[PDB]
Amino acid sequence: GAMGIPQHQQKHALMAIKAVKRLKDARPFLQPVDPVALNIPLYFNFIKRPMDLQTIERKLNANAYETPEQITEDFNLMVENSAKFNGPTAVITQMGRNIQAAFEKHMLNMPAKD
Repeated sequence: GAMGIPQHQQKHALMAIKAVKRLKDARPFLQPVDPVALNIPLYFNFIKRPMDLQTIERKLNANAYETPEQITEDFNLMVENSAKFNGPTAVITQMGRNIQAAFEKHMLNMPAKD
């Protein structure tokens, strides 16, 4: 329909995800957490709603976000999941905070809808 964010906003967010993916600090966040391959079997006992950068990109490409703020909601979910599972001051979480700060700066430059 016409309820997903329009192309200019979609493309700006896709650019921001591309940019974040060039940060080496994004490496833990590039793909969904696989608790078997990573041997962290309790992951889904703590994490109800997993999120990662590829999933955000896929949702952008599927025109599934209704507002730019919903993209930020998913990004914050991704990093808060790490804070809960790995810990607020764990290396992975702090790498998440670093990419989150960069993402926020790009999201401040989102073009207006109209």
